[PDB]
Amino acid sequence: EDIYFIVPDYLIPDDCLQIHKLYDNCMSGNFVVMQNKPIQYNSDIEIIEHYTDEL
Amino acid sequence: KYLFPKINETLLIDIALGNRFNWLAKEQDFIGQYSEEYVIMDTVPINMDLS
Repeated sequence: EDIYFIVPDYLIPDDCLQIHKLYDNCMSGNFVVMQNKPIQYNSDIEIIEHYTDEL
Repeated sequence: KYLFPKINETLLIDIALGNRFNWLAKEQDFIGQYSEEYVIMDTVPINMDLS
């Protein structure tokens, strides 16, 4: 469902949402989440601090 | 399980702070330095002393 926080104003679906990943291939109503990185271990704002002092 | 975070929050919360009167804004045109206005005041009808 649309339990999550919604940033647009009136364009909300107000209807059946779903995640379209594994319910089927290509069938369910669309609301797909996109990760930055599939498995997250360390943020790369730390690696950019890691080399920039050495640099 | 390990590793870490990302620097700088940058929250920048700001509020827009509207202006509460601006339907009183008239369109001034910036010529001349002096504006004025007037009425005439009342007067009363008087008696008819024909003498």
